[PDB]
Amino acid sequence: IVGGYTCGANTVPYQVSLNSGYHFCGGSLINSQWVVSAAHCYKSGIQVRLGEDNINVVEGNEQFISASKSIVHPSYNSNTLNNDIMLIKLKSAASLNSRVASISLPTSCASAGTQCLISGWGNTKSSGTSYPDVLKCLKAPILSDSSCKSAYPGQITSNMFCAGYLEGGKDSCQGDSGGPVVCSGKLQGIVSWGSGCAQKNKPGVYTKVCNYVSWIKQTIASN
Ligand SMILES: *[O-]C1=C(C2=[C][C]=[C][C]=[C]2)[C]=[C][C]=C1C1=NC2=[C]C(C([N])=[N+])=[C][C]=C2[N]1
Ligand SMILES: [Ca+2]
Repeated sequence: IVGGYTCGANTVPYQVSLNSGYHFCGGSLINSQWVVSAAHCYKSGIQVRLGEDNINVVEGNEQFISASKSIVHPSYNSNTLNNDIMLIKLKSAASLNSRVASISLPTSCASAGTQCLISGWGNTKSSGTSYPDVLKCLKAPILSDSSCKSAYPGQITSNMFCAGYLEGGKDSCQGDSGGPVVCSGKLQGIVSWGSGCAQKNKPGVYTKVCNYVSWIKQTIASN
């Protein structure tokens, strides 16, 4: 997260770190046995780490569970990152409490202007690589569709939205992909891509979760 602040230990209890010897993406807990992340964060050997804050120290509250299966959206396009969503099922269920809780899926899409919280252990520099130890947060709004499309002509589909600041300075960055964008207590986005981090007029693009709720629901119901 570039230009964000330290969330404070376990203040984002639905945030998960996907680990394969190190942290490579974030994700969101939506129920006791399922996480939602981004399709390009797919790999085998994923351990989902819950109740974290410093990802390099065991501080207590952590639950480490292995993924039983990951489901990449079938129409995921790696060249356009259209449909960049993935569901990970956990081997056993997580123990929910005040430090590990899930987040509700939206019933309606959010409107431009809506302010949301984006979190993650990603890079904090736009020009360089500095990965933090504890979780970072950034409050950013959803932009209108015309600004998004005017920033990324020909690269935004209806399953994507831009959120951020056009003046630059604040944005999600690498290490944040897969993580959440929660607005009014509903998961409205997943960190998907961007051009650099915190650059001027190049806001971050997020996968539009309101467009996948029936799919998340039906897939989870059948697996
Ligand atoms: O996410 C990502 C990755 C990556 C590839 C494959 C698996 C896991 C991660 C590699 C490089 C960069 C990124 C990435 N860049 C980026 C930029 C923004 C932004 N500027 N808003 C958000 C999220 C990411 N991820
Ligand atoms: Ca830790």
